[PDB]
Amino acid sequence: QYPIINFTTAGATVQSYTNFIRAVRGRLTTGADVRHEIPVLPNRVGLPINQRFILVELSNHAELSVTLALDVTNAYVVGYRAGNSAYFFHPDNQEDAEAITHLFTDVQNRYTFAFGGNYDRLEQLAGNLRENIELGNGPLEEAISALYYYSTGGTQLPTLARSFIICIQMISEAARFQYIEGEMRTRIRYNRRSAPDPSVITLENSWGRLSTAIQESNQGAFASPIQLQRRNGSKFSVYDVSILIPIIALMVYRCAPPPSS
Repeated sequence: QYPIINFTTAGATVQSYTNFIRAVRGRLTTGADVRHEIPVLPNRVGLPINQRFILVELSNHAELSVTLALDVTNAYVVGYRAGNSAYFFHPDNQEDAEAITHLFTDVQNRYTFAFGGNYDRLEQLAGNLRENIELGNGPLEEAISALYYYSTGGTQLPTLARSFIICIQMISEAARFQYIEGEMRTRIRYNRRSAPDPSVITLENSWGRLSTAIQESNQGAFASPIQLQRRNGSKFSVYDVSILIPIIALMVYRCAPPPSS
């Protein structure tokens, strides 16, 4: 019932990845909510359960498949299915816990991890920060295998955490930020794996704040500037939504849009 988008690392190209991210964005947003040319994800408040999730079915050259479940309100990876087993991150609240009972309902083995799925927690378990975890088609290929073999004992917890970190950035972050999608396209074009630079990391860390600053802005003007980083780690100040239009593709819902004038 929930929409499924397919992607494979097997012979992936810039174009096939671009098609995939475009499809994900299309299933995440309805087109109802666009502010300063930037689409907003659906409001969690009053969102019917039959509209809450999308599924991303990842296949690889190894002929293995996993299905990630993404929450449409924030593009968050809430869990995954591999064959006979499904695994969910520890829910933040009771309504999220109920929500995930609507996912992978025919799976034989349902597990909820005792840990949450935020970067802080995942990096701790991985024993590596995002800045030291390589991204690209190769890492994603390997991540799909690692997720697939977890239930049978083939995948250690740090490798599982690492693999989540890869999937989240190459799917959810790429969906959120055209800039991050661009960085992943480059890695695919040249088949060259590399850890995310500070421009990628700071955008990921700032998604919530950027969403709020845009939505609370006075005609696009931020009350408080937001500091990002360039690829070389130097500071970049954001004062206005205008500079972000080519960078951010989707925002989390943070407030109601003010009336026009």
